[PDB]
Amino acid sequence: TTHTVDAVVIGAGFGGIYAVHKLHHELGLTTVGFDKADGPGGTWYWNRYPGALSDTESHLYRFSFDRDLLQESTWKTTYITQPEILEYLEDVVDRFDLRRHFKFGTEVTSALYLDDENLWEVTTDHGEVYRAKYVVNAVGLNFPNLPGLDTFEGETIHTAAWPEGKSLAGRRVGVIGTGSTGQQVITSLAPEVEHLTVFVRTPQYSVPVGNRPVNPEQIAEIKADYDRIWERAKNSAVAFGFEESTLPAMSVSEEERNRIFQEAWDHGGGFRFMFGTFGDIATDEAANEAAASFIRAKVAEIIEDPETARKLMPKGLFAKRPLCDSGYYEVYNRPNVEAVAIKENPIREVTAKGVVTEDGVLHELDVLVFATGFDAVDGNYRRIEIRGRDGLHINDHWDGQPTSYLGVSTANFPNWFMVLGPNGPFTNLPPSIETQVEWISDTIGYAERNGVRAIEPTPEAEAEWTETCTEIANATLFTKSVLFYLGGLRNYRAVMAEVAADGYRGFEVKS
Ligand SMILES: Cc1cc2nc3c(=O)[nH]c(=O)nc-3n(C[C@H](O)[C@H](O)[C@H](O)COP(=O)(O)OP(=O)(O)OC[C@H]3O[C@@H](n4cnc5c(N)ncnc54)[C@H](O)[C@@H]3O)c2cc1C
Ligand SMILES: NC(=O)c1ccc[n+]([C@@H]2O[C@H](COP(=O)([O-])OP(=O)(O)OC[C@H]3O[C@@H](n4cnc5c(N)ncnc54)[C@H](OP(=O)(O)O)[C@@H]3O)[C@@H](O)[C@H]2O)c1
Repeated sequence: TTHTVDAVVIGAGFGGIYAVHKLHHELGLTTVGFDKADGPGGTWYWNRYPGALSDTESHLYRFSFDRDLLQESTWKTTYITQPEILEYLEDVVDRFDLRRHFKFGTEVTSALYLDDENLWEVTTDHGEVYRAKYVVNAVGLNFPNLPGLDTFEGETIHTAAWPEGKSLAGRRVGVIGTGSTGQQVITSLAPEVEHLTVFVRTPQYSVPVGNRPVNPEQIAEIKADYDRIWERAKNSAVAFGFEESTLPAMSVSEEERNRIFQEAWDHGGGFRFMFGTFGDIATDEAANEAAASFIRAKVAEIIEDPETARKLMPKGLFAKRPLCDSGYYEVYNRPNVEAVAIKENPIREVTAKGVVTEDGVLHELDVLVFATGFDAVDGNYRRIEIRGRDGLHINDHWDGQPTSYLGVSTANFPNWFMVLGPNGPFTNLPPSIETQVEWISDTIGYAERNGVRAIEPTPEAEAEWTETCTEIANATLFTKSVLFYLGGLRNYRAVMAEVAADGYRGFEVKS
């Protein structure tokens, strides 16, 4: 059974929800949405592990496009939890009636271009087939081979498939992984579990998030100033709601530096620490080191036991998405929390009763939690039968690193777009999702008005875009993995407006 539509939107997180709203309400296109999830919410649908929390502040982790909605939504704390965000995204879907454009619990399994007809032939896992003029892919994004893993008699849980309402209260838990998800899950588990063992491979740099109850209504004061808030964020590099400093770290005294660091520490927020204090933490070695040493002193001060402190001490460049936490380091002071540094004491095997390390101790567990991420990020592209012009498979097109033109498109796949594809901005992401979806929507409307049959980037333009992302990246310390565009949102937005205004420079446009 075969349906013919104007647009397919794959995914129902922030990106897919807005794409469907744009393509249907603005453009008047027959548009169908899909998601494996049973509901909208995307990453916030799947991720229900304890202590799930935004690193963007509450008032800015949301859409900006609707003024009334912005005046309507509420929240409890300065930062927003998974249940609050998910119910927000459910409210967005209800607000604009997008529910009836979505097929939930429905996986897209093939998207094939039809060269002679100029259409995409897209099929689900219930064998329905959609013939579409445009595809918008807002698809978003790992089990450590551990010997004897399935010998384990307790529960094994990955962070990304946390069984609904499962509590670990009163259990013996092991946590493997100390990324953003690891730290949250660890801070949240420490108070409730009978015992907790963390297996840390790379300890990370992390600052206080400063997640505070919000004042009766000084939600009101932000709501009264929302147009300015969003205009500023749109006109900044990372759109996290503070002035991004230009002040070189090493051009003030030791005591001013410490003072400025301390005030960011106490206010909290990860990007604020990296980009709100000074302007060169990411591009100058001594500045980076200075921010690095500050955090390490914090760690040395907070963790009382010298040996525990040592295992948790972050080292090297403070040059990965700045982490922020709700008392992560302090957790290691509790008598039922234990850290194992697996670089120096590797995991030997898992057995019925728990994890055995190379020192030959059995860490008896009831539950093993993997906060170990997913294998790949481009996997929602690589796992689908996606074929563009001349039957060229996406995996063969991206025979190396995945590429894009402008973060939203790629050679050989006409009328096929990406929300947060490779080589795109690195930012508080909803305002970048909006930028991309707005532009993709503008583009699709343009094609409709102008009897365009196919639009796709040139290999030159795409390759020039990669060179552009690689130049900007090489100026930063984040080099020394995937290539973001690191010019910031303002720059990115100008790049996008310019391309559209200059009549889609870099794109081949068949009519
Ligand atoms: C715990 C956590 C906290 C985060 N907090 C922040 C934050 O504070 N600030 C920030 O800027 N970013 C944050 N992020 C990143 C987050 O990914 C983005 O902010 C944004 O929510 C992603 O939206 P999305 O629409 O691009 O992708 P997603 O939300 O991942 O949605 C993609 C959808 O694609 C679906 N899908 C994939 N393939 C198929 C297919 N073949 N068929 C059907 N459906 C498919 C998936 O099921 C998923 O529902 C966080 C991420 C995590 C994991
Ligand atoms: N969308 C994008 O463009 C983009 C770009 C970059 C990153 N991301 C990531 O998406 C992630 C969400 O997932 P997450 O935080 O749960 O995972 P994560 O950031 O990949 O971190 C996984 C943690 O588990 C550890 N780990 C991984 N494999 C291990 C193993 N085999 N044995 C022991 N430890 C292991 C890692 O340690 P090590 O540090 O030693 O490996 C790390 O501490 C974000 O954290 C974000 O960084 C997205």
